[PDB]
Amino acid sequence: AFELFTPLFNKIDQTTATYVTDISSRAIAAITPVVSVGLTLGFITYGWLIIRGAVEMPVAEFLNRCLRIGIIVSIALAGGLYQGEIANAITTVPDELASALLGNPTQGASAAALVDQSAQQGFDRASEAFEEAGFFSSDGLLYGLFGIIILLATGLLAAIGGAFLLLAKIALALLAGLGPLFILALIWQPTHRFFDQWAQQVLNYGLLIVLFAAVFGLLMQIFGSYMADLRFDGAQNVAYAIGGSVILSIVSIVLLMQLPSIASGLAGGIGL
Amino acid sequence: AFELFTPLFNKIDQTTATYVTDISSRAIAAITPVVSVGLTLGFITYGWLIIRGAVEMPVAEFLNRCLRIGIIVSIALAGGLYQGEIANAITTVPDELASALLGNPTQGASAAALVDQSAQQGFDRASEAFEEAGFFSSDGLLYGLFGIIILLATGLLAAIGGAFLLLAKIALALLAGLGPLFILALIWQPTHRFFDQWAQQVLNYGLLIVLFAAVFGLLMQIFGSYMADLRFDGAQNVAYAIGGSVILSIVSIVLLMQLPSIASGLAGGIGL
Amino acid sequence: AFELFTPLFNKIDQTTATYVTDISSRAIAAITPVVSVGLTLGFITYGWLIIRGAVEMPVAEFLNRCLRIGIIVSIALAGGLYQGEIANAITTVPDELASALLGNPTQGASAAALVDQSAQQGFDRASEAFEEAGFFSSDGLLYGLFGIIILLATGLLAAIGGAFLLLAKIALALLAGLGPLFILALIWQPTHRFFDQWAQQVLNYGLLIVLFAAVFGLLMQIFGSYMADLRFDGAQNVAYAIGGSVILSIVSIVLLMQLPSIASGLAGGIGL
Amino acid sequence: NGSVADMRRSIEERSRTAAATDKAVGLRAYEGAQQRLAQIEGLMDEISRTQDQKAIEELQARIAGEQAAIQNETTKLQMIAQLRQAEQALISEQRRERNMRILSSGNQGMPTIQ
Repeated sequence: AFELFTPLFNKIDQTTATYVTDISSRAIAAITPVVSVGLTLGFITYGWLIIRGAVEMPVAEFLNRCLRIGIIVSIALAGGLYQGEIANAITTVPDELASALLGNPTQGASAAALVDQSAQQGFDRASEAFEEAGFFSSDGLLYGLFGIIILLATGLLAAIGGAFLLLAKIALALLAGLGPLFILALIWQPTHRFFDQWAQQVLNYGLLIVLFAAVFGLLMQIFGSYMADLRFDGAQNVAYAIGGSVILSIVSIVLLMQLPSIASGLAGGIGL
Repeated sequence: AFELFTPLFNKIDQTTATYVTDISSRAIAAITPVVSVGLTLGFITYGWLIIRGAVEMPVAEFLNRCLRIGIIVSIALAGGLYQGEIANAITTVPDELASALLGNPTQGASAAALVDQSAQQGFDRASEAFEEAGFFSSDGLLYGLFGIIILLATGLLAAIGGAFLLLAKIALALLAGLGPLFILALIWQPTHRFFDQWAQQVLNYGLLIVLFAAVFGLLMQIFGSYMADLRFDGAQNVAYAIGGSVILSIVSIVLLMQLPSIASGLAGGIGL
Repeated sequence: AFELFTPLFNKIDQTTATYVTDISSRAIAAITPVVSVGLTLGFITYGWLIIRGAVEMPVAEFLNRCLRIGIIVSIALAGGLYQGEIANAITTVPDELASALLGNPTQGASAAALVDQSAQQGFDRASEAFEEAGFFSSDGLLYGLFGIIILLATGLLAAIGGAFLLLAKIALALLAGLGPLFILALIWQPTHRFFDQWAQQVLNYGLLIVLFAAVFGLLMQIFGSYMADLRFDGAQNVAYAIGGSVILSIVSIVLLMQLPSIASGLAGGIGL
Repeated sequence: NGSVADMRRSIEERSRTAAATDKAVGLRAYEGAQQRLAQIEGLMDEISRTQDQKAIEELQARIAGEQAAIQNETTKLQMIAQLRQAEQALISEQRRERNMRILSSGNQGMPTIQ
């Protein structure tokens, strides 16, 4: 069978897990106990000093500032449970692409699975064209050209969609890994803009992944069905079929090319 | 064997060394002694004149301002160590591309080396397709088309990645050469924006080079392995193999296309 | 021999001369005496009127303003030496592209000459491929495809580079021709922005012509040497050679594509 | 053997020479066939003047030998046609050997950037 997007996605996910997620988890685990005890002891020390000589607002400002620092540090250190957030992204892709807009019920699969099935239908039609080219020794390269056009249409569409899915997943993994640093940016007023920008990028790529999951699943399922009904029999016009294939491919490609600008524009439109 | 990126990178490195690094080293070395003595004599003369003339605060103003000028000039003239920085850039590309995200260690390998190996695997598959085309005198140009597709996919992926690596290296070399003129810009307040802009561009192309080396190495290694497994035997479906080749090529290409915008965007996002 | 860029550049140069440069030259020459006498008599008239009746600052303001007007008009009328600047541009291209970065002794050729020689090497390799296609009546169209690939790569690289050189030359000719109108724009404060914009565009296209001359010469010489080594003997891998050709072509095309943005960005970065 | 250009020149020379050889052999053989017809006509001129029985029996056996000779020429022409076909096949084989040598995947060379 045709299995390309499943191994590729698994490889990229393993790479990102080993290099971004695991390192961030290990770094947070290494600092959590020491920082926890140090933060506690520093709070105690500063409390004693402010009640014993330093400038202090005892009950309002000290409690408020301590609570701010504590809550922000608690969220950033809690970002140390990265494995949950990486699995959440890797599962957000298939849940949406599987049945959110397809309508036709799918028992259970992933985004890579459906892209693989539709690409398999297209490549099977191309293979049949190549077989016909083999039958006619001469006067057969026409079928070779038909197979080339089918192969290129299917490959361009699948590659365009899967590559933007990969970009979304990699970016979300990197942002989730770097999360805790920018959660700490909330503590410092000069460094609030860093958190704002990080949140905007997170929203950008989350919208990105939602839009591609949904629309790409729908379009690739339509293309897969159309190619699965294609036949080189005596009853189907070859020109009509190949033209429908190229039209569907190009329509899907240009739509998918408009989606990233929409995602970035929505992220910019939300203030953040 | 296939060696194209190693000779090209060495040629470009020689051109950048002879014409952007050596000329800068020749100019700085020629002016370092004369400018050093002139600055020292100017310090002495100005000190005497201000203590016997125009009002100045010797304890703070003169010593502090002289220290600022001295540190800035020392850094600017320390750019005369251009060879270290050019070799630092030359070492940067391969060290990261070899094992930062690949996970496969080697005794010694450059980025050009890995690109050349993966492209060699792809072009070997194309050559086998051409040989099969030669076997079937007629009814063989289908294999010629297969070889052309394989050749174009491998070539275009490798060319895009390597050309962006070349752009990063050339730009970093030119910026390192022109450095001292821009470190000297810290001396005067109106010309501070020039240093800010130079620093922003340096950050831009450094982020570019890191992103390309890492991601391009990963993608090109994946493509090389896939093509190294490709075989025109009776047990592998030709359509599936060629389609996987084109899908991997195009996915990698568009992923790499997004990266320059990312590098420029992060460089702009950091204030500088 | 292959001579395409030399005749095209000469044609464009004759066209741009005869219209843009010659019209500006004759028009300036026709008005120079009239404007000279008119400005002199107007200076005399206004001097008499201010010293008898009108509001005047006799020695400072009147003399200084007359000097400003005179210097600006003299510079703007120095545009009447148009042929000097047109020759300056048409010689700036070859001098820089010849040996500034190539590092090879130059007999005194031009940019069009070097582009023609390298493209001739590529097209000769394509012609040899076509000859081999002619030898094998059937089972020979593979060599035709090889020749088409070689021809397209060589042609597209040469075309991109030469077309940006042509754009730079035409733009510089138009700007030089319209220069006086924008140098007279320094007389009045509201029209200062016109001179600022004209200067910025002059800087833009000058940087463009410099960058394209240098980089295009280097890249096109490298491509020409590589194609001059190519042979369809039994000792070279056809796949390796064609792949190297396409990789060099695409690498050069994208590097060159980055250059216009760099030139425009530098021109914008300089305040002006 | 030799450079690929020498292979090309040898193959083209073989093709042209083969076509010309076919034509020339056909032409000369046809001249011989016409002379053969003249000889047969002469044998029949002798048949008219035959007198005794022994004479006509010897003439019959002579004409039979003449028929055997024409049979032999027929076999020779068949053999020439087979050789012509074999030569064309061999030229095609040489063409394909040259093609395989140019496009062989065992080649390891490529242009060098310098």
